[PDB]
Parts: sequence; C-alpha cells; structure tokens
Amino acid sequence: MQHKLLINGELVSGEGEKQPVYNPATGDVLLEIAEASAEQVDAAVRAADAAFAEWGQTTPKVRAECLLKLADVIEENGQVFAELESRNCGKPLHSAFNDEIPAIVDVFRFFAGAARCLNGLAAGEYLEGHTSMIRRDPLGVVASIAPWNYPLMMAAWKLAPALAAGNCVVLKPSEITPLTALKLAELAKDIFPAGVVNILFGRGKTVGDPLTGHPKVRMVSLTGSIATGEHIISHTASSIKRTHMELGGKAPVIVFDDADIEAVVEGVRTFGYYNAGQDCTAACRIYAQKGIYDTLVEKLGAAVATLKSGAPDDESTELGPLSSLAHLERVGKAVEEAKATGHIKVITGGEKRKGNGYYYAPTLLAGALQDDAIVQKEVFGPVVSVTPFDNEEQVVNWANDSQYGLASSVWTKDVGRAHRVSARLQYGCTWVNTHFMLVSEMPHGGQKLSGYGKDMSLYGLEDYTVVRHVMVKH
Amino acid sequence: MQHKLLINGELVSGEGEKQPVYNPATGDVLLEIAEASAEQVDAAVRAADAAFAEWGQTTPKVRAECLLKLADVIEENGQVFAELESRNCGKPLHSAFNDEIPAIVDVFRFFAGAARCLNGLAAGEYLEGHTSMIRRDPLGVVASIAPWNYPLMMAAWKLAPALAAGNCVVLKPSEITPLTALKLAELAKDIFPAGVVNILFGRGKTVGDPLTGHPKVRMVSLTGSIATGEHIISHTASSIKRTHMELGGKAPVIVFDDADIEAVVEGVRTFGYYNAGQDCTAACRIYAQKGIYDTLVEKLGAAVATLKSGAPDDESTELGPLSSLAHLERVGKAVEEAKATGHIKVITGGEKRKGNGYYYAPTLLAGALQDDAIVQKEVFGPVVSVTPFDNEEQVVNWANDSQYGLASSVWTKDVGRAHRVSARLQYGCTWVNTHFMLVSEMPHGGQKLSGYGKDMSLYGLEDYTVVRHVMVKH
Amino acid sequence: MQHKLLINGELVSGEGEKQPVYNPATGDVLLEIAEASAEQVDAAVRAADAAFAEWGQTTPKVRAECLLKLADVIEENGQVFAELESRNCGKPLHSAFNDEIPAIVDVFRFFAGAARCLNGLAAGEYLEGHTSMIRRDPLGVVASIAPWNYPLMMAAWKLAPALAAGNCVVLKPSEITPLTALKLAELAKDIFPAGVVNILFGRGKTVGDPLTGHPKVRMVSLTGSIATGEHIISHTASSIKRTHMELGGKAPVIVFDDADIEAVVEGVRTFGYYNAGQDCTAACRIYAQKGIYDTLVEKLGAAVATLKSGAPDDESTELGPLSSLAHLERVGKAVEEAKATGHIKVITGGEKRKGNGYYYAPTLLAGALQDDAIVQKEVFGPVVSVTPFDNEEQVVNWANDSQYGLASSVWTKDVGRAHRVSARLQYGCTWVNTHFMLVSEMPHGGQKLSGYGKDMSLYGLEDYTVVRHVMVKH
Amino acid sequence: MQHKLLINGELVSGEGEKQPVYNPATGDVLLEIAEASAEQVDAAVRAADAAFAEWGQTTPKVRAECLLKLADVIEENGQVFAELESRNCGKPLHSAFNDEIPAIVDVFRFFAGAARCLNGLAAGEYLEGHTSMIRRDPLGVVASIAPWNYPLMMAAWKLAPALAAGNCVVLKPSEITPLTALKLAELAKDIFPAGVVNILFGRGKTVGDPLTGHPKVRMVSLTGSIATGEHIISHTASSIKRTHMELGGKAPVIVFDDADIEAVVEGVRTFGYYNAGQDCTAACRIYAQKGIYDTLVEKLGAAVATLKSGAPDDESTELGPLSSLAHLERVGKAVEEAKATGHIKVITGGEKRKGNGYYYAPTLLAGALQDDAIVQKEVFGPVVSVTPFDNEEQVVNWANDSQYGLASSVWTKDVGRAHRVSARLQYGCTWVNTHFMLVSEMPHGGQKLSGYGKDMSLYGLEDYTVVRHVMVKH
Ligand SMILES: [Ca+2]
Ligand SMILES: [Ca+2]
Ligand SMILES: [Ca+2]
Ligand SMILES: [Ca+2]
Repeated sequence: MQHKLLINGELVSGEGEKQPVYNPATGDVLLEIAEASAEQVDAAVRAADAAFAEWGQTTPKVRAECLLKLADVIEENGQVFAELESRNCGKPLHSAFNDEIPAIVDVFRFFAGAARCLNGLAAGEYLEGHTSMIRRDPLGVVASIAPWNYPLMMAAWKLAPALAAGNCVVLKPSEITPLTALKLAELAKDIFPAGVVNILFGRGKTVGDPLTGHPKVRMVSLTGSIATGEHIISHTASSIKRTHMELGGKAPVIVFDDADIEAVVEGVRTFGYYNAGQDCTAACRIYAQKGIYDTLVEKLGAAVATLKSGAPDDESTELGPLSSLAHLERVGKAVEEAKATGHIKVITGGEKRKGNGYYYAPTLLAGALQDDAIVQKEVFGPVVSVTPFDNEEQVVNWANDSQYGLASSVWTKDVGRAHRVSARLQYGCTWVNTHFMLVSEMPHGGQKLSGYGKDMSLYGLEDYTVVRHVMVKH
Repeated sequence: MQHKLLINGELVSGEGEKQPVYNPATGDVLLEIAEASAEQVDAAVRAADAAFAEWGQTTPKVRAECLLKLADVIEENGQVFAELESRNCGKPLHSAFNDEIPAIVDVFRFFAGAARCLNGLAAGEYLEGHTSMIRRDPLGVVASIAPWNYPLMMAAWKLAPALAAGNCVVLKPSEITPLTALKLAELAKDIFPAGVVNILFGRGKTVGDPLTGHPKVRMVSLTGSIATGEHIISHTASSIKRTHMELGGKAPVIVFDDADIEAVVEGVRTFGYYNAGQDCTAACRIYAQKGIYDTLVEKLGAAVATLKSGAPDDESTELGPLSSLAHLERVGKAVEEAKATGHIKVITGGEKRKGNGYYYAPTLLAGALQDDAIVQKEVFGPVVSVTPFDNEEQVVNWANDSQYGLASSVWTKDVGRAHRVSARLQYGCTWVNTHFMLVSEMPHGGQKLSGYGKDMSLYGLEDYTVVRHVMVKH
Repeated sequence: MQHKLLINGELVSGEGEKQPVYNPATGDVLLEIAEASAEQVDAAVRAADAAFAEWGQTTPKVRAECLLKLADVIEENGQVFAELESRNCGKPLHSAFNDEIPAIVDVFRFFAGAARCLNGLAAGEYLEGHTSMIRRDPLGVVASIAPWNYPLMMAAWKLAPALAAGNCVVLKPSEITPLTALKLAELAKDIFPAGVVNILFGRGKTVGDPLTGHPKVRMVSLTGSIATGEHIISHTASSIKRTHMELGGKAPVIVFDDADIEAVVEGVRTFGYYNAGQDCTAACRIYAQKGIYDTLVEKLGAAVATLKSGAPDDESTELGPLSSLAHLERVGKAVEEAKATGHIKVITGGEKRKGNGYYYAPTLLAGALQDDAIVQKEVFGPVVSVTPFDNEEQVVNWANDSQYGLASSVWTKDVGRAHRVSARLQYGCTWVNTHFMLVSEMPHGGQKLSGYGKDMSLYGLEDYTVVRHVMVKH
Repeated sequence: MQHKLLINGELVSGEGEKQPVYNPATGDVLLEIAEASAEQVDAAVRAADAAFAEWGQTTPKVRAECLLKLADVIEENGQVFAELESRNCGKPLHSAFNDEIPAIVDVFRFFAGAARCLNGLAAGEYLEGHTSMIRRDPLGVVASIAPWNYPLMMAAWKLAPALAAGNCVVLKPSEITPLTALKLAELAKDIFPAGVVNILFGRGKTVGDPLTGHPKVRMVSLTGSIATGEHIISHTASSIKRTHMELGGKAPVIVFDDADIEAVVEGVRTFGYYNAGQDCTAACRIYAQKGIYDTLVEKLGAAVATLKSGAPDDESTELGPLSSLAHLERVGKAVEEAKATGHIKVITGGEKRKGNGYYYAPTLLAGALQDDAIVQKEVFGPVVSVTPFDNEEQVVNWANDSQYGLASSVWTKDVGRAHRVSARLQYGCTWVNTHFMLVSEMPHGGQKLSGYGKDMSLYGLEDYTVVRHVMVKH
C-alpha cells in the first residue's frame, strides 16, 4: 500500500490526523493514513495554479501524448489496480479486472484523441471589416472530488477531460476509498509537469472544504450525494465558481406488456445488483405494465435469489458487500421503512447477511406505489422495487415526476412506443431493451437534482473550457 | 402606459404593493405600478409548467415561426419601444432607436434560425449491436431576471434562446425599468401559446426570490451584480438548479506604444461613456504603455470633456444620466475614494451635475495603480481610469489578475503582439483595435466572478437544453 | 406568362431559337419561348463573376435578410406559382398549392437561418507560437441545372444554399418546365444585387453545355438522370470543377411479416404514385416478406386501382399525367419489358390512357425478381413492383446490391429489426414505418450512382463553401 | 528489400512486367519489381469489397485501436522508413528522419482519435411524431493513388482517414517511389483484418486505370498532376465515383514593405527549396512590394546560393536531387522558357549540376511578370520567381487570378493588412509571417484546379463518409 500524497511532483506523507481505511468484505482495517493538513491543501492548490502558466499554454498534441502515456501506465498495472480496488471496495475481483480496468484505460485514450478535436464556429467577417474567431481555453485550477463506489473510474472521469482541456487538477478521493488514487499518485508522478496533477486524502470537513473553497480554484467537479452537492454549491457561492455535478439517480425501468420478459430478468439480475446496487444508474425502480407484472415479479424474484455472495477474490462471487457499516445501516433502514408501509411485499432478501463485513441480501420488493419513499428516494443498495402501471401516458408522467434525472430504460418490442417514450423521458440517458451500458464517446450526466454537466464524450471535454470570442478590426 | 403582467395568456394587474418608476433625466415619477403578489408568482410558474407539456414537444420549425413573428412585432413597434426605454432609462432617444432596436430585432431573428441548426454527435454503433443517438431537449421552466441598464435588450437575450430551445419562461425585469417589458407583454400576448411566456414585475425580495426559489423552476438566468449572483446561487443550492450568469465586468483596454492613438481616443470617448458607462463591457480600465501614456491622457481628456449631456429627446445629447439616485451616489463615492488615494489626478469631470436628474460629469482619472480600488472594482458609471505599464508580460499578468473576466481589448499595430495578447487574456471576449462591438452570432459571456454561460450565438441556445443519449439494443 | 431571362439585374428576351413549352394534361402548346443565345450565356456568367467581388464579401446577416425577402415574395405569390406549375407539369393544383408552395417558402427561410450558423474547428495554438483559425468562404460562380419534375422546388434547393453561402448563381431550368423559373426571375429581379442571381432558358446542348463548361464557373449543381450526370462530369473534367449531383433513385421499400399492412398500403398508394411517380424517392421497389406477400399485393392492387386521374384543376384529381410524350413512351416500354419477362403479373393498370395528354394508368406489377430490369432500373412513372423475400439478411443484401443509393424505407413493428436494417442500408435516407417525408433541416442526397452532395440541411449549405485554414505566426 | 504486394492479408509477388526503381542521387537502379497483373488488381478490389461487410460495421473504438497500433509500428521502424525514403527519393536523410517520420506517426495517432469524435445534427422531432437522426457511414472500397514527392506521408494521408471512417482501401504508390509503401505492406499485414488494406505497385495505365475504374470502387483519392486529375475524373465519370483530389499548387508569397525581410529570406531559403521544391506548398511565387523588392531579391539571392547539395546521407546536405531524369528535364525547360522571355534575370542557379543523379542548382529568378509562364504554371523544382507589385488591391487580384488555390502566405507587420489579405485570398491555406507549416488537426486542400477535398483534420475524415438521415415514425 502506497499512502503518500502527490503535491507539486513529489510524494509526501499527509501531515494531518490519521484515518482508518477498511476492507468492507471483512470489516477489518487495511491501514491508517495521515490526511493532508490545511497547509498541504493550500500548497497543492498553489502548485496547481503556478503550473497552469505553462500547462494552460501547451498544444493539444502535447496533452494528448501525456494522456496516452497515463493510459499505458494504468493498463500495465491493471492487475494491481484491480486488486487494490477489490480489497478497498469489496468488488468481485473478476469484475474489477475484466470490466473496470479496460473502461478506465479507454477513458484516457478517448480523451487523448478528443483533446485534438474541439469544435467551434467558423471564423469570418460577421460584422463588416472585422474578423471574428472562437477559441476554447482552459479555466485554471479544477478541484475534483471522487465518490467511493468507483474510486479509480470516477477519478479517471474527472482527471482525463480536465487535463485534456489544459487545466491543472487537485484531486480528492473519498476518505473511505483512497487506495487506488494513492497508487495512481505514485505511478503518475512523472508523467505530467510538477503541479499539473495533485492528489490529496482526507475527509470532507477537513480537506474537501478548504479545497473547494480556495480562491484559486475555478471549478469544482463532484460526484456524490444531493446533500453534498447542496453543500458545495452553497460553499462556493461567494466566488461564483463553475461547478460540475453528478448527484445520484433512481433509474426508472419501464417494462411494457410486449417486452421480452426473460431478457428483462436476465438484465435486471445484473443491472440492479452490480456493485451491490451502489451505482447511480442501477436498474432500481421498475414500472411493469399490469399484463406482465406478476410474471415479471415471480421470474425476477427467482433470478435474484441465486445471486452468489462470497469472498471478492472468488471467481464465483457475483455480489460483494456494501461500502461501510453506515451505508449498510441506511440501506437496511430504507428496506424496513418500505415494509412498514403495509402494502409492500419482500419477494426475496430484505435482511443483512450474518457474518463479518457489510453484506446485504439481494432484495426484491413488490407492490410499491408511485408516492412511496422506496420509489421516490435513492437507496443505493442491492434493492429493486416493482410498481404496476396501466398505460403509456400514465407511466411516462410517473417516471418524469421525480427529483432524479440521470438514466432510464424502456423495454418493449414496438418501434413506435420505444421512440415515443425515449423522446419524452426527462433523463440524461435512455436505453431501449437494455440498461447500464456506457461508452467513452457518449455523454453521461443528469438533469434536475441529479445535477448537470457531462462525464465522457466531447461534451465532457467542453465542460472544462471557456469559449472565447476574439474579434480583429481590420 | 402599459402596466399589466402577462400570466398564462392574460394581461392582469399586479396584486402586490405599488412601486414607483422614475424618469432618471428629471427625477420625477413616471408612475406607480402594482407588483406581482406571491400568489401571482406561483400562478405564473404553474402556468409555465403546464404549458411546457405541449411547448416542449413542438418542432424547431414551429418555434422558429413564433420567434420570427415576435421579431416583426418588435420591429414594427420600434419607435414606441425606443421612446419608453429613453423615458425610463434616460438614454438618448437617437441611440436607443438607431442602435438598440435593430439589435434587439436581430437577436430574435438570429435565434429563430439557430433553433433549427443544433449540432450533436453522429448517431451510430459505438458499442457492437447498439445504435446510439444524441438529442438536445429543453429543461422546462426558465426564470429570467433582467437588469436595468438595457432592459429590453437583456429581456431579448434571455427570452430568445430559452424559447428557441423549447422552454417556457417567466421573466422579471428590474423594478427600476419595467416599462419596455410590460409593453412587450401587451404586444406578445398572443404570439405564443398561453403560459409559454409570462412577464412579472416587482422587487428582488418580494417577487424575484419566490420566483427563482420555486420548485418547478429548472434554470435561473441572471444578468446583474456579483452580490446578486452570489445570493441567487445560495438561494437555489437546495434544489441544484441550473444557473446562467453574467455578473459584471471591468474591461481592460490595453494600449501599446504602436497603437493608433487617435483611434483609441475616438473609440474610448464612445465606449467608456455610452449609456453613461452603465455597460458591463464599458472601456473603463485603460492600461497605457509608458511611451504613449501622457499623449493618450491629454488627448483623451480633451475628447471626453466635449461629451454633451442634455435632454434625452435632443438629437445632440450624447450622455444621459445614471439610472437612479442610489447608483449616482455610489459612482460619486468611488470617484471620491480614488481621489483620497493621493496619487490619482482628475483630468476632467469628477462631479455630479447641478440640476434635476441623476447626471454625473464624464470623468477621466489618471495615475491609477494596479492595486487601487478604481482599477480592481467595477464603477459602472461615466468614469475611465488610466494606468501606466512597462511591458507586454507585465500588463497581461496585470489584466489577468482580476476577479472579472467578461471583455477586453488590445490596441497595437503589430500582428504578432495582437495574437499573443489575445490568446492569453482570460476574458470571454477580446477585441483588437476596437471595442464594444457585438453581433448576434458570436457569444458574449464571462469567466471568474463575471459568471458563466453565454448570451447570443449557438452556444447561447445550447445553454438552455440538456444533451441526452438514447441507445437502442438491436 | 413571363418569358424573359434574368441577366445582370435586367429582364431580357432570349436571342436564340424559339422553343415550345407544353401542357402535359392536354398535349397542347402553352407558348414558344426564345432560348438564351451563346452570347447571353456568356454575359450571364460574366455578370455573376463581376457581382461576386462584392457579394462574396457580404456578411451572413445581409445574405440572410435577402433570403427572407425572397421567401416573402414567393409566399405572397403562392397561388400564381402553384397555377403555373400545375399548368406546366400537370400536377393536381391542390397538391402544388398545399404541399409544394409552403415547402419552397420554408427552404428559403431555413437557409436564411442556417447562413448564420456555420460550424468550424476551435481557433487556437495547435503548433506552439502560431494561432490557427478555420473559415468557410464561397467558391464563386455556381451553375445550377434544375430538372422538370419539381421545377420551382428544385430551383429553390439549388438557389438557397448557394446564395446563403455567398456565391453568385446562374440557373438553368429544364427546357420542358421553365414557367415558374421565369416568373421567379420577374419577381426576384430586384432582391439581390445585379448579377448575383441569373436565370436562363434553353436546351442542354445549346445552353446547358456552354454554361457548365464556362471557365469562370467553379461548381455545377445538377439534379437529373444518370446519363446527364455522366455527361456533365465528363464535360467539366478539363477544369476540375466541383460538382454536386442528385441523379435518380429506386427506393427499396422493405416490408416484413410484422408490418402494419394497412399502413403500408395507404402509404404506398400515395408514395408510389404522387407526382405520377416522377419523384427520385418514389416508393417504387417493394420487397415483401413471403408471409405477407399475397395479402399486400391484393390490398395494394385494390387501393392503387382507385387513384383518380382527371383535370389538374379538379380538387378530386389525385394523379396527373407524365411530363412529356417521350417520357410516356419510356414508361410504357419499361412496363412492356417487364411483361415480356413471362413471370411478372400486372395486378392493375399497365397501359397508357386513351385521350389527350400524357397519362399512364396507375400500375402495380407482382412477381418481379431481384435481377429483372423492373427492379434494377429506374422507371420514374406511376409504376410499383413487388418482389417476395425470405429473410432479413437476404433482403438487406438485395437492396444494397443496386446502383442506386438515395432513399429507402423499412416497415416492421420490431425495434431491433428496424434499427439493424436502418443501420445497414446503403441509402442516403431510411424511413421506418413511413416513406417520402422531407424536412428542410435534414439532408437529402445519395451514394453510388445516385450521386453525392446534399440538398437541404446545414450540410447542403456547407457543400457551397470551401474550408480555409489561416495560421498566424506570433 | 521488400518488394511484395499486400493482397487480402497475404504478401505476394507481382505477376506483371518488371519495372526499375531508381536512386535519384546516383541515377542507378535500386531494383526491378514485378508490378501487379490485371488479375491481381481485380483480386485486390474483390478482397477489399468482401472485407467491407465486417469492417464497415466495426465500432470507432476498434478502428482507432488498429490505427494506434499502426502508428506504433511505423514509429518503431522510423529509421528504416527514413532510410528507404532517402534512398528512393534522394531526400536528405536527416530531414526524412527528423521531419517526415514524426509527422507520419502523428497522422495515424490523430485520426485514431478523430475516428471517435464525429459530429452530426441533434436527433429529435423535426416533423411532429417522427424522430430523426443523422449517421456518418463509410462508403465501401476506396482506391488511393499516392504521388512520388512524399511517398510514405501521402500514403498515410490517404490510408488514415479512409480506414478511420470504416472503409477498406486499395493503395497504389507511384511507380517511381514504391519502396516505403512495400515495407509498410510487410509491417502492416497483420494489423487489420485481411483485405481491409491492400497495397499494389505499377504504372498509371497498367495498374492505376484498372483500379480506379473498377465497378466496386466507390471513391478515388488522388494527389498528382492536373492532367492526371482530369483523366481520373473522365475515367470514372461513367460510374459517378466520388473523387478527392489535390492537384498541384503555385503558392503566392506576398511580401509588403513593412515585412521582416530577414525572416522572409530565412523562410524562403527553406520553404522554396525543401524537397528540392517538389512540394505543392513550396514558396515559389513571390510578389514583393516595390519598396523592398530590390533588397529582398539581393538578400534572397545570397541566401539561396549557399544551399548545400551533396549525398543524401551527409548531415550537411540541404538540397537533394529531383525525382527523375524526365522531371529534371521539365524543370530545366521551364527555366529556359523564363529566360527566353527577355525580361527575367537569373539571380543564382539556373542550370543542371554536373555529375551523376538528377541535381538542379537552387534557382532564383527576378523580374517575372504576372502573365509570364513562370508565374502562371507550376514548376515543382528548386526554382523561385519574384515579381514587383504596387499596392494591396492589385496584388490580391493578381494572386487570385490563378488556376491554383492550395496555399499562400502574406508577410507584413500590420494587423489590419494581415487579416484583410488573409480574408480575401482564394487559397485553401494562408500563413501569416511564415509558410509551409502543417499540423494534423488543420485541413489542407485546394480550390479551382488545385482540386477539392481535404487532407488531415476532422474534415479529412468526413470526406470518407456519407451522411445518412434515419427517420422513425412513432
Ligand atoms: Ca435517474
Ligand atoms: Ca471584464
Ligand atoms: Ca434510391
Ligand atoms: Ca496554390
């Protein structure tokens, strides 16, 4: 275990209070790590600001080359990154290695290429006797805050576009899951000029707040809870900082009577429980048309019941633990509240596992109504609810009657219906006859309380630049 | 004399407390207008939300047709609009009619065309066996808050793109200058379906806050002060609303030894004093190279001294009054502070005019240093300061060491220097050998405390949509 | 009727040989019109070339305003234009007036808007110390050759984008259908500066050849037959002229077993026979899956048999005559060849109408095989053929094994199949569960022998510009 | 060494007549290579056509990865490639290695990135009840013909975008310079699926004609002479093939009285003579303002006279020989033609060098007039001409009065002038205060007889796709 911070091209020990990092599969401490002191937070931001003078002036080609080298370093170290993430998060090692690592490497390669492909408006004389042109310049110092559910992947989503755009970055991983970020710190120390990338460690109150509130920080990019989002916005209000957030989701899964039910089941067994449901696009809120409602519930219940939980290093393990005791307790609470409703039935699961670590049984709840908390509020655990609906107009309005707006799916064999519904859903992404698939070229980002700004795609790159108009009188 | 609110396709009287509207050229009350009550603010947002169901689904062609009709109505009523704005704001009538009206009409015509020209990423299979496409959908209800310096123009800048994008709008003009917006309410009542456009009137605390804080409002667009900007961001944090903000400027005007001094003088006499300097891009902060400094100051001083102030309806009037008694006092205070500095010389002006109305003399201050308040803080009055500089590296770093980032100009005959400086200035716009020129197709917007988001251009339209990814498994 | 040419802002009589223009509904001559002489063709190109000096430098705003004026003039003369087109082409007057006129007006309004929204690459430093920008400038003089099937529409498709881009145009309508273009000449004479738009009249050999071969012509835009396309390309080879070509089609209409047969029938009754099948996107080549084949043929046969042929000015007329005696002869030949095959059955029609004019009976042929001439070669008449198919892979390969590539449709209720087929069809346009719908913002243009270049959309505008890279060392 | 063709994933000997390849520095034969037989040309195209079925459906990510691997292979083999090109073309080894190789590797890396960043129009409902989307699909089989001046680089410019777009390619290098392409064939054999890339060898008439005329070829990309361009266009007319053409240049270099003369001289000494002037962007046609005309001529004459000719493998060699005996004679004829004029002076050079190889002395001609052949016709040798001019309007009109339109440069210190002239030049590229600089992200391509279509940049990638509109009724 690497445990040093990266500040201005050097690896240094944190000077703040030591913090424990746990293995959620066993509930044991992996190690205690000193967090950044206030002076180190300040030194990180100042180093990034000083490095911006030269970095912000580099060509896209040069930045692309640094991104390609970083992608190669992560690829070369894929096994070690997968092992660390598996130990820190409890993710099944085969999933971390086969799914996450290649996606992370690709994000950096994609953005290396995108850095050189920025669009604009044609230059020309829009006012007689004056030539106008449009540029896209970097902002300056970006503070990035990564969540604990996909520590390395989210670090990549924030680092890649920011750097590609020519900004310098100060990254703060979640205090719960810093291991892969600190390994990255070690490996990436010499790829970019000193201060262009800085990596800190610590809690929101002791490290995150001084970071996001620093006068030299121009943009704050956050993936986390709505509460944390609200706090950051209020905390940066005084300096009008640009913000980029992704705050959570409660993806509606709309299943019509003509859907391939076997495919929906096979799909949700994966998409509602992958990463133990700790995914902002988890297929957690199912709306099933009255005609297939009971068949779907019965078949899905049987499929969810076979999900195998066990050691993350076991190839047969499909379901890992929740990230912490606190999160385990919150998931349990949401389930009990759904049960106290009187009209929700536990089809399978609905209880914590006996034993060490923070495992919760794969759970399916049926009979949930539109206005119930289990349908209106994110749980972020291995829990899926099913609600019956009558018709298309009704279900689209129910799905759109939500505070969330990140992702959604519609399941139907009818061409007309698939396009009608996709056109009307107020969600950043809509999959048809699938769910959960992301690619580096297509944007991912929400609407409403899910936030704003995109991760991945050229739009993700654009978010980290400012458009400028230069007009020459001639 | 129009004084009614536009709510859900009907013209109704405000039900709140009456508020006086002044003629800044005489200091006399033009009339008292009842502001919107709390219930009316709520009714406007609810009508916009209800109208969005259909409006948000219209084609670009249909929206473009509405925008062209509005442009024609404004053009046909050009003289009336120019008279109202001159009476309410004190702008010379000839300027309001010859400069503002055509620009306003053009904003609507431009966005009518832009509504039909939105870019995206090519649709295709980025993941084997899945077709992806990118759409740009509207957000919903937009709350727009217009400032008092260019009431009708800023109303146009907020209405046009929001509507072109398919959103419904609730607009609140400044309590100081509602006349043109209320005339627009009368004229535009039947062009869009009921509830698509709503226009209210009232103070920030009484009407603005209830409006921007409404749960169904998805985006808030503001042009105003930095202080107002911080207040709105804090106010909307709880619901993660999207914001779009232009908050003020202090445009650096960089004059090198090889500039055409006669052109700089003729330029600044207009750009530093137009609209009495109440313009976020006013040429107010001059950095002049030591070689030409004394020559520039003496010639500028003599040119500024001939600016003619008088009745706004007189064709010879070049300089109108400031917007209010309060603003006149603030401007006066900033000048007195500059003078108490001990090292700033008043070349001309520096006093309020005797007589009725809120007139302040066209003022030129010389010897101001980089760290003086007159250089670091927006005055927003008929006041220009000049600071000497030694070299290119020094002055670009000075200019960039600002909390502002809206607009700027550089004056030099050298091709190399013009491009070098333009490339490095941290301002949304940089003019070369001119200043102050805007066109509908080129974006206008800031960086840093000046805010974010663009007015005008296709980027201005894009700011009012959300990018969505639809992916079909096939 | 107007019969004068528009050359350099003047209306002048042709100085060449007189040529007859026929009313295809009666076979009688509407009038004799003198064609442009050699010297007039040359004078038109020289006028366009001289006008380009100033026109090529105008702003988009100015050009947009001229296009809006032209749209207004056509709109105000809608009835007259519809009547001329109906008399010259035999199109049912109600169709010309209700369908064509509004689309024509829209093309001009669309391009007025698009002229101001041209994209490019972001300006910036791609090579250290050098600022690059991308412009889109006009080419110069464009020669446009319009076909006889939609004379005014096609004239608009060529004029609007070329002018919007800043080029000067010399337009030559078909010798068969010049009436609407010569009326346009009259009405549009004063909208653009002298020489910016020129309209000639005459045959391909006497007027078209000297026009397209003029050394000052930079681009030739043609809608016509493959043979004509080949001739023009060979004729312009020596000067490397840019070409833009739409040469014919044979839209495959692929109907799967799960399609809505009643919708297919109702659809094809219109799409296969509108404008008497003289439409490059006519639904003329049906591939019908073996399950629904017999049902489709019988129902389509009955539906096609009720199409009403009669006087163009009678509201109940649905089918007009073919455009010329010669085209009537060619259509009859192709049907007789299909019949001599021995395996093709005439379900309905298959003969010329007795009486005056060039009417051909609405015709449906069944049992056509992939390799038959009726499936492989364009007929451009009121004739539709049906070919049975077994499976998806087979039919997509059949449809793609064609020299044509303009448009296509697929009819199926299955989401997956609709996207799979749409993705693989080698045709510029693919409609799903409809056919024949065009809008000003979406491009229309082919592949393979159908040609290249787009009409309508922003792409249609880009085709009339040249991208330029300006790079300033600094 | 390598002399085999690449056909359908296999390296095979040509079956046609043996052809000699010369070392232009010594005039000796390097070797005899069997060219492709007619059957081999047909097998190459059929292989490409069959590979397209699968290749044309790959994802951009997959194609990008193949391009990155090819870039890596070229980079690793940089020295070998540089040595072959130097031996085959006579280019100074140090220039081929330090300039060409890194640029070639970057073309492939740039397009790997650009393959994943294609733009389109937003998908949505442009017609009520119908969802439209825009795709960019590949064409099919692309025939590429590379010239002899930059064999490998031109091969890369043709291969990279075509492959990135999803097409299969059949490449033919010039008969005089096949060595690098055949080495590439060996190295690239296993990077793409069989038949996706094919490389042939032979003469224009025996190999190039059967290739560009093949019915399955959909696009022909040529860099070569105007005569070859005209022939190809005529040759492919019968099948309406798409063409992409770069046919030669005669770059005007406009030098105003306020230019930095020493920079002009140092620049042209390089740009007028690099690659022995066998460059379509060579700085060969200088227009010098009357004020500095004589000074420029004298200084340039002295600088050009020191250019060192010698063995290509000698690091001190600056100027290599011309490509062939026939090209050397053509260059010598053009010079003699200029001298027979009676008003052109030879400042330096103007004769073939004594000895073996195809060396011609670096030449500067003065007093050339606008209408002289030396000014109007490309020489493509180490020859530069200088013509005096009076004013800006005159010289812009002279420069624009040319059959060429590829590249240009303007030299002046004045901001206004630089932009005015750049705005008006009818050339694909204009450099300001430099010349000859290309980057992978910015397009290179001509207008008029220089051709059309772009190399490099996203536009170069777009040229190899067809835009498609898919519209779903719903
Ligand atoms: Ca969601
Ligand atoms: Ca500013
Ligand atoms: Ca077709
Ligand atoms: Ca050229």
